[PDB]
Amino acid sequence: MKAVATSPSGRFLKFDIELGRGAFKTVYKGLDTETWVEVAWCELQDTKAEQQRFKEEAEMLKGLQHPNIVRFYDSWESIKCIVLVTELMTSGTLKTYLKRFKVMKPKVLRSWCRQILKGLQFLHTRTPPIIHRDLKCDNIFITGPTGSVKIGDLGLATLMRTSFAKSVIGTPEFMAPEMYEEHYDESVDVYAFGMCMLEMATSEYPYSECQNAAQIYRKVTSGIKPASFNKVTDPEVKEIIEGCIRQNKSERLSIRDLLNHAFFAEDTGLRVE
Ligand SMILES: Nc1ncnc2c1ncn2[C@@H]1O[C@H](COP(=O)(O)OP(=O)(O)NP(=O)(O)O)[C@@H](O)[C@H]1O
Ligand SMILES: [Mg+2]
Ligand SMILES: [Mg+2]
Repeated sequence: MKAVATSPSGRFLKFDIELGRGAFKTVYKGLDTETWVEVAWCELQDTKAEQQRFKEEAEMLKGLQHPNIVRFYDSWESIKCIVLVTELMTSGTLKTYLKRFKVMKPKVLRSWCRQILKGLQFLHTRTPPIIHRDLKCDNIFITGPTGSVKIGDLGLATLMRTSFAKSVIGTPEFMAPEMYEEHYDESVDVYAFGMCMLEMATSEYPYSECQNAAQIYRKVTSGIKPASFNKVTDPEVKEIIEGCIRQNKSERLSIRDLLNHAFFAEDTGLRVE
């Protein structure tokens, strides 16, 4: 198996083995010549100010270390495309887990949600803060051993140097209504986490009844909840989801409110008043 590309630092190789393909990202099999452990050689679809901004953001993502965040090895612009090297995750995501077991056990849902919340609190407390802008169950990877989860797919993330981000990107099912207004903050990762928790409690894509991305845009910007919202059996999970997907960003719960919620700590014994 001869390698077909090499990272600029000379550390990572690319193999012509496609593992997955999405709307803008193709996952190849890569190798870390320092350790000979395989990595993920991901290739994404690509002014000078944005190019210089890109070099600084990659250097900060390159320095992140947190047990609930996939390691960001390197990234650069190639020849028309953006290469992104991260950990080759091989235990499946929370989407493949939901697509397999259909029902997620309540204790499993809370344990993984708390780790996701700790992963989001890490990005939001960086200097400058980092918005994921693409949180969903397929960007949350199960890690061995002990089955801890890490947030990955930082290809759409931004460092918050100003007060607000503007670019309208992400996955429509998980995008906050103010994202289409080109003026939003880190509250969109809470909104997407509300849809992640909705996906884990219903085991389907939110707004699956919509025909395309425009219908999702029309419903969300009108303050209409997805049809799977009223299918949530656990009232505690339903109220938390409602507290995250609120149409007004200023009314939504915060990460600290979620991390301190009495729901994510009920696995200490019986449910008592
Ligand atoms: N780091 C990774 N390690 C292993 N498999 C991965 C990794 N990242 C993505 N994949 C797989 O590759 C598939 C395609 O990647 P994906 O991230 O869906 O592309 P994308 O749609 O362009 N970006 P996204 O917005 O997250 O869907 C996913 O469904 C995963 O199964
Ligand atoms: Mg995808
Ligand atoms: Mg992904």
